[PDB]
Amino acid sequence: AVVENNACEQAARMIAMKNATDNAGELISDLQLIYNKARQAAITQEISEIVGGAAAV
Amino acid sequence: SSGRIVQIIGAVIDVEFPRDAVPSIYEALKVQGVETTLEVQQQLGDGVVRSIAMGSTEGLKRGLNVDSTGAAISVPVGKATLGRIMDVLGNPIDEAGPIGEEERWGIHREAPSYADQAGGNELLETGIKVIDLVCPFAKGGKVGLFGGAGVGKTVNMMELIRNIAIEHSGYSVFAGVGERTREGNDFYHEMKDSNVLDKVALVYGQMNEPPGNRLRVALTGLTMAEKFRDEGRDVLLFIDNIYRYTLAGTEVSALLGRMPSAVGYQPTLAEEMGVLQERITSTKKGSITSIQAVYVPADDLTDPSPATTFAHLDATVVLSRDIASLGIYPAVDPLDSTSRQLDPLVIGQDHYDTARGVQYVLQRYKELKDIIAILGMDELSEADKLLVARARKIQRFLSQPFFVAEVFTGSPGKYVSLKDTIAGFKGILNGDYDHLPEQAFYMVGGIEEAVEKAKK
Amino acid sequence: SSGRIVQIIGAVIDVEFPRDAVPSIYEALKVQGVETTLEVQQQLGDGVVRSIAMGSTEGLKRGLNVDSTGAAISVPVGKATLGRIMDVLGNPIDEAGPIGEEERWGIHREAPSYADQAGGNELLETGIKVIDLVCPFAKGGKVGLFGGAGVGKTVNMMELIRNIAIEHSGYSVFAGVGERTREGNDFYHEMKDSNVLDKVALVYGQMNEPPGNRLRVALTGLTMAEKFRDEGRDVLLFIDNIYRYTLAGTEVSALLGRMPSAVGYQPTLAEEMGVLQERITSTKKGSITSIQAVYVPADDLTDPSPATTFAHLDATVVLSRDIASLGIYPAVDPLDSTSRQLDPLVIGQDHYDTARGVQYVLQRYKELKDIIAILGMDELSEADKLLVARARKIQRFLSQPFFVAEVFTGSPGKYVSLKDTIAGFKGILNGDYDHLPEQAFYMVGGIEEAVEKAKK
Amino acid sequence: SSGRIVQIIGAVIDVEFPRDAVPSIYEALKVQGVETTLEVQQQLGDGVVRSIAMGSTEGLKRGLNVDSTGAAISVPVGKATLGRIMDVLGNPIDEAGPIGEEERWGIHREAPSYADQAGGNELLETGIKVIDLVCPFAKGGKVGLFGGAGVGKTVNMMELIRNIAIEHSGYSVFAGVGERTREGNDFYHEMKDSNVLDKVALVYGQMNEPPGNRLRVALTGLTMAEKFRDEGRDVLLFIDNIYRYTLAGTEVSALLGRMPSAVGYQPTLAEEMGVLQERITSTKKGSITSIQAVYVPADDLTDPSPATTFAHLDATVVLSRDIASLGIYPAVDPLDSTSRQLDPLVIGQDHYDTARGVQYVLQRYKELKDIIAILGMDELSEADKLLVARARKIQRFLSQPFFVAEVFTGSPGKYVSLKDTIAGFKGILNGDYDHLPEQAFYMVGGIEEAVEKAKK
Amino acid sequence: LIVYDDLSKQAVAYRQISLLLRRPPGREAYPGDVFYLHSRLLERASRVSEEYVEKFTNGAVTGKTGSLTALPIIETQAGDVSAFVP
Ligand SMILES: Nc1ncnc2c1ncn2[C@@H]1O[C@H](COP(=O)(O)OP(=O)(O)O)[C@@H](O)[C@H]1O
Ligand SMILES: Nc1ncnc2c1ncn2[C@@H]1O[C@H](COP(=O)(O)OP(=O)(O)O)[C@@H](O)[C@H]1O
Ligand SMILES: Nc1ncnc2c1ncn2[C@@H]1O[C@H](COP(=O)(O)OP(=O)(O)O)[C@@H](O)[C@H]1O
Ligand SMILES: [Mg+2]
Ligand SMILES: [Mg+2]
Repeated sequence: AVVENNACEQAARMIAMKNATDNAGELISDLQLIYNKARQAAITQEISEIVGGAAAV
Repeated sequence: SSGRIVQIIGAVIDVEFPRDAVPSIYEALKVQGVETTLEVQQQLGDGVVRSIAMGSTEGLKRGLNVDSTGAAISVPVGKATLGRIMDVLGNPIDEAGPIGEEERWGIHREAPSYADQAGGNELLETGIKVIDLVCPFAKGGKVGLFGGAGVGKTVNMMELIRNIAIEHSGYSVFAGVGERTREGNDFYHEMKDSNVLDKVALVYGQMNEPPGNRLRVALTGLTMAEKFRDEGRDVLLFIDNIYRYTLAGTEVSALLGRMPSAVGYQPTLAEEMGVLQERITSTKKGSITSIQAVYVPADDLTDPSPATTFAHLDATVVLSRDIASLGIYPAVDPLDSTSRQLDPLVIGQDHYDTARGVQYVLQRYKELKDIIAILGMDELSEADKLLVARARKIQRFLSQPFFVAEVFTGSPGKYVSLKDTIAGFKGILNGDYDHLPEQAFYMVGGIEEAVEKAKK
Repeated sequence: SSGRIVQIIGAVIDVEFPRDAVPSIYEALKVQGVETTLEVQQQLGDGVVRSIAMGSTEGLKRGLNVDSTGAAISVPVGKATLGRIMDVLGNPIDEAGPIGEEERWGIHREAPSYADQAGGNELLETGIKVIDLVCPFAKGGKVGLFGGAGVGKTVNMMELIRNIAIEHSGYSVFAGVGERTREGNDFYHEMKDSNVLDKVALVYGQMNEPPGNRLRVALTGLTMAEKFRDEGRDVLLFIDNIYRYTLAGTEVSALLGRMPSAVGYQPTLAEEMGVLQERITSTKKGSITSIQAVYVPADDLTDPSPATTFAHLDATVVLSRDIASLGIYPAVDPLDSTSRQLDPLVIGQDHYDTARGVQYVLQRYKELKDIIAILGMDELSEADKLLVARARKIQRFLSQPFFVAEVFTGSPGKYVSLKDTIAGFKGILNGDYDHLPEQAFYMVGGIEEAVEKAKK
Repeated sequence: SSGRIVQIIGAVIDVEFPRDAVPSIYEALKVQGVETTLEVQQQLGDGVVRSIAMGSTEGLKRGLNVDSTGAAISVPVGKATLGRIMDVLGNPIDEAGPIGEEERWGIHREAPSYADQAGGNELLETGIKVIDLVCPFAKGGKVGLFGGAGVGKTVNMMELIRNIAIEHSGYSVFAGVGERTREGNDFYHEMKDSNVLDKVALVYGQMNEPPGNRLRVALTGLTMAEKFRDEGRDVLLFIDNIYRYTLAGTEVSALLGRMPSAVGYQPTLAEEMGVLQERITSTKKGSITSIQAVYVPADDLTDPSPATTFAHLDATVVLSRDIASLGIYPAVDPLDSTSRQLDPLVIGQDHYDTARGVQYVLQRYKELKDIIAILGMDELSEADKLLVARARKIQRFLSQPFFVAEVFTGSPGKYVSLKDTIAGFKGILNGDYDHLPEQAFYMVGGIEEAVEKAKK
Repeated sequence: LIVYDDLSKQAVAYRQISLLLRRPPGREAYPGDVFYLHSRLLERASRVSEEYVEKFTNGAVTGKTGSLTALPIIETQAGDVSAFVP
């Protein structure tokens, strides 16, 4: 009973680490979309400050 | 004397006058062939003044004659404004005839002095659990409802207009600044059918309007509230959206020749906000309790307009889209929302400790979100598991069906007293309800109804 | 008349003309005594025009005479352009003498009108199994090509160039927008060796040319394709990279001093893309179908360049390094590649069900392969083991020997009709060929050739 | 001859002179009556020069007469400058009377030629464990202490001055550029009380001074060091913040009529830095050993100013806010820090292997830190668990209490030698101290004291 | 009933004209009056009263309400509803 429970434990651990690997992939995908938004906004803001400063000089 | 239009660019118009007859800043002018009103913003030199049109500029041309009126935009004030609808210039827009005004006041004024300020701390019960717990309001104070598009601001305000009018016996002033024309029609007929209209003054300058109207409507409504405060009364001032006053200023700023500041805003952003916000205050003569909705552009609370508004308010209610997505209404965020009245010397130790206890549990639950998302709840300690279970119940008990939200779902509205609010959250924190299911707390008003809902 | 150079600042040149002789926008000007062409961009007033040089400005000086040509940049068109390499101005960059032109057309024109559109969504039969099954191309459509280097991009372009000319009596045009001089020489020899050079016109704008050349090369190649379309033909327009067309527009917009837009792109981004893409359509006379290689900046599909381009594309062909490693060619990914034509209202229920059936088997097989790589082949059910066998046959049947690839495959090339393609995959999905080995479907063409290969 | 002030805007002043008498670029001008000096930055044409004031502009008026001096700002040089405190214009800012000057040099000069460059590699011991291990310095070389706000730049410079300047038998120059006036007072009393002042020339330009002063104080201190170098002497040059020279150029750049570059810096960022940094060098005549503190805006090493500075230095020491936030001092990062002298052919294989060994262990630990925080320590391998323990011990053995930091630490200061440093780190890498607790290596000079701290 | 096929393409067209007229940009480079571009258009879709129709037609149409219903369309990137124009 103890040895068969240990076989069941390794099988349960396989599923848990497979789920953890898949759950981390969804978090990475959402953060990448948020990162691309911040990347585009930083370029737009820098260009707005350079055009604004050169209109004054 | 009179001047001549020399330049027209959108809502902004330049007019030239004789050197001995140049009009003053904020003075009202009228175009001779169309009767369109203009407000002077600045004097450019050589007898030329720059102004903003209080109406449409389509059909205007260079060389038209302009008359100076010798004074600023003046609107009717006093008892004659109650139960009537007016525009930015004080004209009636309800088809009920002329206003029986006794006097008119100019819309531009200085704020009451430092020696005229009032030190009021009297608690105002709203009947809404989350607000009465973590955001207690006070009579004669200022409240701001912060939120992005479609999060609950107009619904959560109309529920406050309905609940505050139960104990208040004085007058109210409503200023519609740059919002939906349909909602102004719905609110007018609702009060007319309910016989509440004879104690409310209504002013409108909605989204359909040109920039000059949206920029000055806030001042027109506040001028009527200041008349009632200065008469020694206790009045309510409601502003449909204070952000639109600032935005109307952004549309016109580049046309006024000003260099832009961060993210395209006018350089005068904080001064334009302070000049209006400081007039909305209670004094030694009378009191103004004010509720203002504050729009949050693209859900960004760090944006210059929302960021500059927080310092002008006594109570800050922050609505969230993440909370509204779970089904919880009102969608208030307990950890971001706060009030000056949340003090042991103002509300007593029992309320203060209950509110602090709720915030501690919700803060600790927010720290575990990433661990719970990857590994699930089963890996947490026996202490964290119990806290997460109570956090989920507290988060659901903060929800409440409103009497203005009945049309959306069908459920009847609930009014919860401060006593019932404190008792429910104190019991959940103590563990008196650890056995009831998590869904029993969702949309139930008082704590006893959660016990009856669990029987199903 | 003639004008004088008044100012030179890099590639931007200002020229002054007599008030009755000012050249039109987009007009081509010639500098006297020097082989330099200027395209007019703007009329500044005072008889002065702002222009961009179509070559190096080194050695030019103020006061040089300039001559108006009366029209936009005009290029040779027709049969004489086949098997030749030309620059943006239509000059023969190959050392093969003058082009035997009979007519010249200006590079700027309006897209075909609302009344000139052809009719129903007719397909273009490429003769390639994977493309005609999973990535159906419409006549007059735009196809985006995605993938890295060394995955068969050039071979796929040469196969399409051969099939449109021999099986449909059409022609091809290749626009090298920002072409690398080394790769431009290699592609010219590969097409000569593959015997496809006499079926295509080559227009190159090399990376070392000024921004104005790289921006106009796409219009020069498109003008040659429009002449072939007007002869009553179906034409293929290949664009080496549509991202470089967008960047050349950003560079020119910055040189002209225009105010930049979001993420630093030109304010005219959507209009510049629309002016090019709206000429590529199916008309009452003939059609132009385009295959465009697409580069995605920072791997961000939401960036303004990819986002503006995806609004015009009708199909997406994705090339996979993994599929090329298995020996399958062409390396199209049947799961990532897509088409707007893959709809039962467009291609009919039989073709749609067959293509969706193939994608369902390949998608489920990708999931089963991960189970085999972790738990082992013995954990799968008997039905899954049968699905793996059908998926391997479908996967190999997507392979095909190309007439331009006989040097690599050592096998004669094949053209497969849409009818033969649907019938072959429908049979493998239904199980009519379950008794054949997986090697019988690899590199055979139609389904009858697999049946004969299995007997050898 | 003389000119007249025509315009004043902040720190920038325009002066008009006769066209036959325009002063040269970088020429010094003096205002009549008022005690202020101007430096010509540009010749604007029509007899007008643009200048930066070397004092406050509050008293200045238009129309004040200004005298051309015929030369650039000239400061006293040689033996008379030792043991004295001076401003940007070379005036004494101590109560010790006039300087005993015999010669004056202009602050603007050409850098030494390519043929004049030195080639020495003589190792310099600092007595600091981390620096002597991964960042070995050399006599006549350039050192940069990179770091944000509050991480130890001044403290590490004070420990380096104590361990090098005092023991040295040549002359020193200390330049306080944009420094706190309190640090300058503490250092002056420290050099005076230590009897070291007779060997040092002190030049101070603190944060309370105008932009023209902070833009030129670095050139004044360097002009004094160049006089000593050109006499054949070995000299020490200390600069508390070279970032403040760049910032003074950013503050004035827009008022000088220059368009801004990336991150709002002056377009001349790389040339203004190169013109200064190329003069700070050792030549065939004599040597300059220099230590500069480099501020990193918002802790971002990719900011244009810090990023342009790395290429000018031989030894780059990087201070980390994440290490300082853990109570570890000196807060130096062994992975980001580096030196041109860390070569087996310059030092030896034993030193190099120890340094690379420490770096290897800390680099591997950086990926495991994030693993342990989500899945726990028990899931790592037997080799990983042991390595993590050594990495945490190495991370603590990098710490050392300095004599100049006793006021912050409470414990006494420790000087450690090169051989002692090498032996201690080899012992932890080989496993000779695996039995000692992690807290025993925190703040303990050499390896012996760690064995003793474990017993307390 | 009125359908606007891409109100997000109208905002891109108005941004181009505003940048070519050198009006200072705001969030995502859109003009300061981009809200008013859409708000002044969509406020026209509405239901009017019998008194409005009777007044507009000078008495010709008596006893009827009039209406304009609108179905504007907005394209989003990667399903992000929190962007400025949406
Ligand atoms: N229970 C609810 N269910 C659905 N929507 C709700 C609910 N409660 C409040 N709302 C939302 O409240 C919003 C009120 O105005 P809001 O959009 O937040 O402010 P604003 O229009 O002024 O920017 C409505 O648009 C409505 O969609
Ligand atoms: N259809 C094919 N059949 C056999 N080999 C192919 C085929 N397509 C590509 N290859 C192989 O891949 C190589 C690179 O393909 P190519 O079209 O030149 O890609 P790219 O242009 O990006 O370099 C070819 O030289 C050939 O060896
Ligand atoms: N080695 C150190 N030991 C103890 N405290 C230190 C050390 N280095 C810096 N500090 C702390 O930081 C401050 C002094 O560091 P300082 O040299 O001024 O930093 P920075 O020059 O980077 O602004 C003091 O508050 C001191 O306690
Ligand atoms: Mg609302
Ligand atoms: Mg410091």
